[PDB]
This record gives sequence, C-alpha cells and structure tokens, in this order.
Amino acid sequence: QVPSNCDCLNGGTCVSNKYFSNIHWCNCPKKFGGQHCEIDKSKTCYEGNGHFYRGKASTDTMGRPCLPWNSATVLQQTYHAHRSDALQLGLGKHNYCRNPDNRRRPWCYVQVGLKPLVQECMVHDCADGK
Ligand SMILES: *[C@@H]1O[C@@H](C)[C@@H](O)[C@@H](O)[C@@H]1O
Repeated sequence: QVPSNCDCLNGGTCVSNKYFSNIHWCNCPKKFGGQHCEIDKSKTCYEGNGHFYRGKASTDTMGRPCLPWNSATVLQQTYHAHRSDALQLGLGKHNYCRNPDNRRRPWCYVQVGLKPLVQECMVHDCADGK
C-alpha cells in the first residue's frame, strides 16, 4: 500500500481533494489505463450513450447486421423508418443502433428469430477486433 492521495503511471497526475477529508483519485487521461494508468490505451467507442453515434458498428450484441429501419419487420416494430419521431434519429434508410427512447447503450431492431427486438448493438472494443 502507498497512501499517496493518488497513484497513476506513465506520468499520470497525483491529485487529491480536501473538502471531504480525503477524496483524491488517480488523475490519468481517459485514453490511459493499466493498474495506476500505466498505459496509453484509448477506450472511447461512444463519447455519448448511443443517442446519435457515428461509427461503423451496425450489428447487435450478437454479430448479426441487425435489421435496417426500412425493413417491413422493424416497420412493424416501433422506432423504425415510419413512426413519427424517426426523423429525429434518422432511422429511415440506415441501420446502426439508435437510443431515442430510455436506454443506456444504443440498441437496434435486430431480428431475434421472428420479432425484431432492440438489442444494445455491442459497440465495445474498436481496434481491428483486437
Ligand atoms: C498531472 O497533472 C496534469 C494537470 C498534467 O500536467 C499531467 O500531464 C500530469 O501528469
């Protein structure tokens, strides 16, 4: 143990609070990591929660390409390319995943056997799949 009101690496930043007796925290870049932030990683596949998102992730949390919002199936669902608020998320002619409702990760109407179920399009990891 090394009570130093902080502990990072790779030249991290040793910070410490004083308005609560002791509320410090390793001050390392968000792209850092490694126990005490000893690596220059770069985790950030969605600065938001999935509201807009502008990457390439088009599959769901399984791998399927998910159904586009123009697939009559999703048209039968709710948030597709023919509801009334799809113009706010631009769902028509496109796929990826949208989260205009109440959810943390971006989901997409992906066919789940016989009913396009919204699945938080797994958007984790983003480095050549490795
Ligand atoms: C910790 O403090 C911050 C403000 C930056 O100077 C970092 O480079 C440093 O490690």
